[PDB]
Amino acid sequence: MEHYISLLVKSIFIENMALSFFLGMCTFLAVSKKVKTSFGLGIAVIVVLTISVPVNNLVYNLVLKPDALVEGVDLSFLNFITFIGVIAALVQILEMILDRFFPPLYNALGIFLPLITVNCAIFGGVSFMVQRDYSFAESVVYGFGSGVGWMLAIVALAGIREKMKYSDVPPGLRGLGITFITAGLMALGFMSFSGVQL
Amino acid sequence: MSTIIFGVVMFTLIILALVLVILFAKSKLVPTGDITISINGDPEKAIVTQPGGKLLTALAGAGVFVSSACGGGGSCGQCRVKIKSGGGDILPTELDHISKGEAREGERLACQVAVKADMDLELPEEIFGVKKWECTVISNDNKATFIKELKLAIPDGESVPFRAGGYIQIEAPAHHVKYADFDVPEKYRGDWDKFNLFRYESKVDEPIIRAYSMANYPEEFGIIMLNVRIATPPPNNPNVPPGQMSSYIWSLKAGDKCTISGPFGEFFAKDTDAEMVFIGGGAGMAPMRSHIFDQLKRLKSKRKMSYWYGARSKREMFYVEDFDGLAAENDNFVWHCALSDPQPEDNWTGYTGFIHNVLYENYLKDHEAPEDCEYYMCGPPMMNAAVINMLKNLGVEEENILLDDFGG
Amino acid sequence: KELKKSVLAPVLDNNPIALQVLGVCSALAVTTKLETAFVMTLAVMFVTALSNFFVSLIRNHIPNSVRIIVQMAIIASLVIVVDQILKAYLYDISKQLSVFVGLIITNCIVMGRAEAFAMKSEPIPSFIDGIGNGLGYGFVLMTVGFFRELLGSGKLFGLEVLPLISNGGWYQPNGLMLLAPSAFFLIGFMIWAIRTFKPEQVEAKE
Amino acid sequence: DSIKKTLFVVIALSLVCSIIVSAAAVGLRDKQKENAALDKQSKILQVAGIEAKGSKQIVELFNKSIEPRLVDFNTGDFVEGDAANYDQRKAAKEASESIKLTAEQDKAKIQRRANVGVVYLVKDGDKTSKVILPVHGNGLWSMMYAFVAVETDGNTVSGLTYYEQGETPGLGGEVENPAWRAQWVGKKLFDENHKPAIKIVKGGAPQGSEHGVDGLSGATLTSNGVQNTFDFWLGDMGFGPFLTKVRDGGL
Amino acid sequence: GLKKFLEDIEHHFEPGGKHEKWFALYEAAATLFYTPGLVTKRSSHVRDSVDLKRIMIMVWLAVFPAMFWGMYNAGGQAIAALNHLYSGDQLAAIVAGNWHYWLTEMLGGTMSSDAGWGSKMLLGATYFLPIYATVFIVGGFWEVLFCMVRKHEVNEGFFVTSILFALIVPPTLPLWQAALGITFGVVVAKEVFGGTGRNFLNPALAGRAFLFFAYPAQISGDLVWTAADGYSGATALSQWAQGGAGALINNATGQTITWMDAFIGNIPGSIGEVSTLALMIGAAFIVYMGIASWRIIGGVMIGMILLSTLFNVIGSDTNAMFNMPWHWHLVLGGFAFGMFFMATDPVSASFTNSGKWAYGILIGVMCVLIRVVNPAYPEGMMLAILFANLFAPLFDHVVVERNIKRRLARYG
Amino acid sequence: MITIKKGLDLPIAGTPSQVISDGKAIKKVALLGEEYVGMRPTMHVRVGDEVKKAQILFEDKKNPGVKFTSPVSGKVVEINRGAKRVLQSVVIEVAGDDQVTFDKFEANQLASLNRDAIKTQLVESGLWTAFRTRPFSKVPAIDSTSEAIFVTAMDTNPLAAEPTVVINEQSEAFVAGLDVLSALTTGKVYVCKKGTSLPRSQQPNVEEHVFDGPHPAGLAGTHMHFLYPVSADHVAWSINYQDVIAVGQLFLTGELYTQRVVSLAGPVVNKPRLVRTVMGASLEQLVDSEIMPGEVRIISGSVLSGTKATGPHAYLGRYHLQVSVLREGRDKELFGWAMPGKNKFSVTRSFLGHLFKGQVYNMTTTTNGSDRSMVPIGNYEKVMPLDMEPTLLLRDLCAGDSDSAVRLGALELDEEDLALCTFVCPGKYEYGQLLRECLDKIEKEG
Ligand SMILES: Cc1cc2nc3c(=O)[nH]c(=O)nc-3n(C[C@H](O)[C@H](O)[C@H](O)COP(=O)(O)OP(=O)(O)OC[C@H]3O[C@@H](n4cnc5c(N)ncnc54)[C@H](O)[C@@H]3O)c2cc1C
Ligand SMILES: CCCCCCCC[C@H]1O[C@H]1C/C=C/C=C\[C@H](O)CC(=O)NC1=C[C@](C)(CC)OC1=O
Ligand SMILES: Cc1cc2nc3c(=O)[nH]c(=O)nc-3n(C[C@H](O)[C@H](O)[C@H](O)COP(=O)(O)O)c2cc1C
Ligand code: FES
Ligand code: FES
Ligand SMILES: [Ca+2]
Repeated sequence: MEHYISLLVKSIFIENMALSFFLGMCTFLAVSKKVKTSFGLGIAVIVVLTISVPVNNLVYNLVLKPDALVEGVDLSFLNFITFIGVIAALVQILEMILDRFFPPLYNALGIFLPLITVNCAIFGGVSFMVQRDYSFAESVVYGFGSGVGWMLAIVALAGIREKMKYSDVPPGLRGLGITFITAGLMALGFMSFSGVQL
Repeated sequence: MSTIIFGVVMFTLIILALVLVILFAKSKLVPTGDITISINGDPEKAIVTQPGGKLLTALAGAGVFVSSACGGGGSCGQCRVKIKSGGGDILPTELDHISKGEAREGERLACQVAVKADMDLELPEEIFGVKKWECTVISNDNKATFIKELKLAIPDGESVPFRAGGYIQIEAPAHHVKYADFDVPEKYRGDWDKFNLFRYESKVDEPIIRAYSMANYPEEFGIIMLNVRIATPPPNNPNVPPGQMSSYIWSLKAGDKCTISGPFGEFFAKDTDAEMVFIGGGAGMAPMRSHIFDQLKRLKSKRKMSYWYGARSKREMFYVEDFDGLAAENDNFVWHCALSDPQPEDNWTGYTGFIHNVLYENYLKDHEAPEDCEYYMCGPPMMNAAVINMLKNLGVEEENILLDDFGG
Repeated sequence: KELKKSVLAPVLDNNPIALQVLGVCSALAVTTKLETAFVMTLAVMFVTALSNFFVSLIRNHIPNSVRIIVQMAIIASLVIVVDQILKAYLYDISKQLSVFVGLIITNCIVMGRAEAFAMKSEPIPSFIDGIGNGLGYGFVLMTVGFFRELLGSGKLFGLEVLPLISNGGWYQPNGLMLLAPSAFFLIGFMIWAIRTFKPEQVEAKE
Repeated sequence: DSIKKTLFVVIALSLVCSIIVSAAAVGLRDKQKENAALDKQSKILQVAGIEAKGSKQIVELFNKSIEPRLVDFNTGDFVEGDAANYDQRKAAKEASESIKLTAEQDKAKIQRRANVGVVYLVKDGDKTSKVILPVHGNGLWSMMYAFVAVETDGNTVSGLTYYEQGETPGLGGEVENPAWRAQWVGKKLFDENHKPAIKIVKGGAPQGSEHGVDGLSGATLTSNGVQNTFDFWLGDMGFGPFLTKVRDGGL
Repeated sequence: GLKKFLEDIEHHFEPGGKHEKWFALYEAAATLFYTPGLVTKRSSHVRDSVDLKRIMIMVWLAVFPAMFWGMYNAGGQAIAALNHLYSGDQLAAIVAGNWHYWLTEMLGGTMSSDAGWGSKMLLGATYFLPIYATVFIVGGFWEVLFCMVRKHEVNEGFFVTSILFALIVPPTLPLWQAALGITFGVVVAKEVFGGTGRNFLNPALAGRAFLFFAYPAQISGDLVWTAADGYSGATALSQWAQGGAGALINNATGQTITWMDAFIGNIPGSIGEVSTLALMIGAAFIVYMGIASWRIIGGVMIGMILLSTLFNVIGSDTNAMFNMPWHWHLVLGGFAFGMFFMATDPVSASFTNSGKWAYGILIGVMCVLIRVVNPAYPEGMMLAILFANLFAPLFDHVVVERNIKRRLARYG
Repeated sequence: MITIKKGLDLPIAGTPSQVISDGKAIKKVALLGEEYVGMRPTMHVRVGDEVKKAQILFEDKKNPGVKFTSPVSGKVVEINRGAKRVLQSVVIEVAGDDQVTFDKFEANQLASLNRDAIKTQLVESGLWTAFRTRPFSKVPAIDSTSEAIFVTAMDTNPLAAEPTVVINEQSEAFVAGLDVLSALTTGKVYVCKKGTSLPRSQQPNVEEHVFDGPHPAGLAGTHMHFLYPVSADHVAWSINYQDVIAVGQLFLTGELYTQRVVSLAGPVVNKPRLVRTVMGASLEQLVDSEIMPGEVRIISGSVLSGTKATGPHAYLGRYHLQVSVLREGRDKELFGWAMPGKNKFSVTRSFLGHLFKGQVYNMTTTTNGSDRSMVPIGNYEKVMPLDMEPTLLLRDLCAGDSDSAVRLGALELDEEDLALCTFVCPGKYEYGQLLRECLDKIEKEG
């Protein structure tokens, strides 16, 4: 239990997918207007990551790993296509569930569900799992922790942007520039965990 | 070599398996059924529709005169209906045309409401009463340097159901027309040397649609009369094409085919005792004529009316005979006009400058209670600005100012 | 003739990163060295242009159900070939780029353009649009990389221009220019300048 | 569209893409391997003091002047195997090819040591002039790897090179500074008692000393890492027995 | 007459005047010397006497004992280290080579081992004052530039930012580094957001973080905390992290660092942080006046005590930071300074009474956590405060959502 | 009992002596058009017209059927209009004693009258404007009802009159008005008061609730928050004790009762006391020879929430029961912001004044400082007793985010509820204006 707790804590804080690895920045910057919208997007990302990482682990270990399928034959060059296809299929099925017969929560999220496929955070998490050679349980835990960390970062940014309703940003910086500066400051704050080796 | 074969087969199988999984999941997670679009409606009025797409597409396919104006453009905002069951959630882009006080009653824009499940429609005030007619030109007579009046003949002894100030829709096919085809008299045609409009021509390769207001009044039975302005290129870059259907309508003459549809209007007059003030310029005389004739002759009530008009020069004013006859038999009405640029042949002796300044300085400056009157307005853009500004500086509230612009 | 207009508009008028928010992760990552930034720009130009070309070439027959699957197939194939070529001929830069070569697949510019333009246009126009978007992306990346590399190591393309105190010179490098937070500030100030010279891009006040 | 046409289109596209992808991925494998090997060969040639530039010159001089060998740490004598392709960094983490270190044994904080390691002899005809030892240990931010070239007396250092580190460029990154790496030449690894004697001394070494080298200025959590690296890799768990064998006779 | 002069020169800055573009500075001087003389015009025809000028001058006066003791202690530590290292002609040659030392000697002081508090504080002055002047001038340039270009009223708050930034840096900071740090803190962290009352980060710590991560070699290590040429000595937190309480020794004098020494401030470090007693004396006044948040201070203390006691309980046989008690965490590093003067910035804290407790608890927990389990940095007060600045809005949001649910239940 | 713990009793000088005396003779009265929220007048009189008491003067366009009537018999002399011809005041010159009369009933018949008859009589007499609706503080529509009518029998405003002294003279009228309100309400009538005794109505649905503590313990907003929280679908009506006396007199004698008992007090008033006056009296004539020499400000109402009575507005407000006069603070001090103020008031403890407990201040109209942004020192939480987030709500109002202000609790407030927050603001903001702006938007959009 202690090992998995350490892994989850590391994934959430010491290797924050958004503010330590800087992946997913397009949607992280664009959809940070409202706290609840960011919350829904973060929960969707959590589901996608936690379902994608273990399946990719299984596929890689059973087929793509060198000598896994046939001795002397390695198909490691199919890693990118396999990962992207699995992620796309999972996201398509989840959207088919959401914008349809189970829970009409699709609406508010709108056009970002299709963009969850090209969210660099999920692909980077799968790549990091492949590099680190995790087990299946370690996979599940790492995916869940990475999703939780990304959701936390996005929610914090949304809260800050909601607080900025009182601000007086110059006209040129109003919009994207001030958000970029705010994200940089948030990363500066998150640099407190750099030296920790959990 | 073996690695190549293994990679090919593995690529193919992985992609095929993912595609098969997606298709199988679709068969369960999408209904793939059929639903009926319910209407305020009688039980057979419903429309059968497989789910998918916007709601307005099924109403248009069923031949219903669903509300729409300005050819759509995603900005007209006239595509609103009321839905009682199944309306779903409002799309944020609707808020620019629907207020918070109106959205809570279930009013939705037909463009945005997707037909994804069964719904019930309370179509407003029986839109089914709208019709379209095939029609013949009675006359197309010029009246000003850029204004012409079109007279129209309803078939089978019918008369369009309308109230004063309403408008009808007009459509034109793919057509080519040139300014040399026009039949404008020289008295009006001499002023076109400003841009040498005789050089100009226009053409379109697919049908278009616009709307026009009606210069007649409800008890002017059997005909629809319109006032049309020849849309000319703007002066800053006058090399651009002229008005596509303005030119087409300008070229028609007596006996030619025409079609009309969509009798509509939100410019109806309020039913009160208080005084009425009509103000307009240029081509805006048609709704004013409609309102004044309708009130004087149909309603017959003894209210107080006034009409103010602005124009460029004296050769731009018409309907003087009609307004003078109305005034000669009704003391409740009076008409005044002013000229921005009275020309040497005008021999003008009346008020000059823009009509808002004339109105304020001569009538409203001394008015006992200007906020109690009703102001109907339609005219050039700077009339559209200045009249509203001057009225609002006198304390006149919005609910007493009614504006009918020419579609922005 | 709209060739030049299409190639040049994304540079300033419709920039991939500074108007649309598309292509930001790689901009934050690979812009600590001009060689990596330049190679990344070339790779993105290549991939976007060819993916647009092919997707537009098969736009009429693509099944609607699995269009994203086939589009990802095209892009992933192109990126895999690019990765093989890089590891074969530019091993050093490839070892430096690391995961971000594979992440070209999830670079939002490629799919944004493939969906918005390639599905609706002809092959040659799609190719030209991909070239233009890649040029704008490269403009942003090289502008950031210049400042970051110069002020963080005293170098340009590995060429010493500011002698370092550690090497016996006078310049002391700025350590923050080698960390991710610097890219955010640089991009923000660049957006500020772009919108100062192009006021029509200013966002309306909420 | 029909499911028949959907599957046909997907299958055809998959075949077309996979053909070229697999062909490219299989045609360049040998060149990728060559690049990977030459990167390592260049570093070894550099630490050996042999100038070389270009793939041709590197791959010629490495073959004609260097000779990889396998060494058993527990006994400090040579072992049979394909030394030129041995992957120590992988054999160290595999359960059957390595051991788990104990807390009092793991001075370098590596947590595992491979059963057999690789060393590179430097040749002059058939005479051995130097032996290069790959060592590593944990710094403050990363795991630091290095090559140390030791003469044939088993005591004298001929050069040091840190070829992989992730410390701060200005503080801990000085392990790659040529001025600091030039201090290691001529230093003695062992004292009279044939015990580890390398000392990273804080504040600078007393000039003329045969064991002390200057610590990294403002960087002690990294100098400690270097000290632990050498303390572990000159001990019984490292190249201790092998170096004693070299000293009393070998190569 | 200053009063008549200020009101007979105003026409040069009125619209259409010879100096219409300098009205900001004119009004700043005029309303500094005299009160505006304005009146209420809409409602609440009576107003409280408090204003931002007093709110800021009180905080500026609160750090005066800390400033003076830091000056004295910097001078004393430098003199002790110099006399420990050198002697006689070598010491004379060292003194003649540094302008701090030979200026101290010229102005009447002595650098010998028997120097008094006057010479010690003079030597500390020759270090503190240039940094403060550079910080103030450089930051005020940006403040005035932004406020003039945007046509705002130049306001206070930089008055406190400059001094707090100048008191939290080692006595040996290069002046150009100080200028860069204050530029970053004022511009990037505050002014781009609209100025005073409209940022979300702490402007003082934002610049210090810039220096910390951009030039770590001048704000860390052994060579920066005692302004003695050639002296290299560790400080309390580093010595504890190395060898527990048995490693707390003052090399310059060979004496043991005791809790009483740490509490008074007889230790090296940043200029103004050292004196916990002086910081407590200063903070008591502004907490009594209602300017600082006792809720935030109590939350910080609660978090510190809880986490430090948990570490003491679970223990560790290798990490010596696991046995440092709460009363030792209190007196070392910049914990007291940060808690009293930098964790209480009203604009960067939570705007809810319930959120302030959580904000302080998070700050304390993060400070102790960085100190103990992060090997790279011996202290983490500024990093903890910057980290909690990100999550204060979330605490406010949670409290507000609970309040809104209560409202919908028709009980609020 | 409800005990308010957070608030502020302002220690301004010159408190009235709670004894009623006759005031200066009044020759002019007026109705002020801008003190009625959302009113758009339709004038029924023009200069030179002669009016009877309770005769209509104008109607509200936006509130159909509501009639505003003359407080006295006389002649219209002025109809003042400001920017955009907005009505400022209709001034009547007192002459004669003619009046419009109505029906009268016995004291024991009032509890069982018909609601429609009560509403008809009130609207016709023009006394219907005494009521106000929370939210939006507007006159109720004549076709609407409410389940909670709040009577305010306490007054905690600075220098305010003591309601008990006034009520003791009109016990029968007060009880009759309470009975009429009980008949008029669908639910309950809440009589909010202090701990002392008042005449009691015997009706089962009239309740007495005792509130304790400093200001704002005496505000109808606080009473509504603590007894009947209001929202978009739960509106409550607010009336004060003197208007209840007027209602009782109306339904007992058939005549509009326009007398008042107001508190004339302030630092510059020679003899603070209660004075008998008439509705909408001329303050300039009321304060004649009552003030010390110099430049002063006359306020219709409290110094916390009142209208500067100069020019066309120099008349007593409809909902105001006091007149406050204080000096104009236009002096400049050398380093005044840095002085150890013994004579300076503050909620914070930065000045020496708080050490002198029981001290009384000669406050003026100075703004002690310049305008700044909001630095949340925490002053609002010391003076807002309601269950709200003061800092966040005020920041929402400043930013103009009406949608979130409604959630945070804007609908429950009035301009008078934020007077203390405006008072204790170090940034010198004025929150009543912002609250009215946001409420205007909320009302307009529906
Ligand atoms: C309810 C309603 C009632 C109306 N009633 C009347 C009425 O009674 N009488 C009347 O005359 N109109 C009326 N209109 C206006 C009319 O319906 C159309 O708005 C329009 O005036 C008809 O012109 P068109 O469609 O032929 O030309 P359009 O093609 O619609 O006009 C296009 C214009 O844009 C210009 N243009 C095109 N490209 C450029 C360019 N690059 N740069 C600059 N300029 C350019 C063209 O030269 C031309 O002037 C009414 C509109 C509405 C909505
Ligand atoms: C661009 C034009 C040329 C540049 C200008 C030339 C260089 C400018 C630079 O030397 C600085 C001065 C600027 C300070 C700015 C801001 C300060 O925050 C203002 C300030 O402390 N105000 C006050 C402090 C006290 C005394 C107590 C509260 O009262 C106040 O009002
Ligand atoms: C407000 C404040 C915040 C500080 N924050 C840090 C920090 O985050 N990291 C750090 O290494 N030192 C920080 N310091 C400096 C240390 O407290 C201390 O002065 C320095 O590390 C040398 O003393 P020490 O090593 O014994 O802690 C801070 C100082 C102050 C006054
Ligand atoms: S580039 Fe857009 S999510 Fe990474
Ligand atoms: S097209 Fe008319 S509102 Fe959408
Ligand atoms: Ca090993």
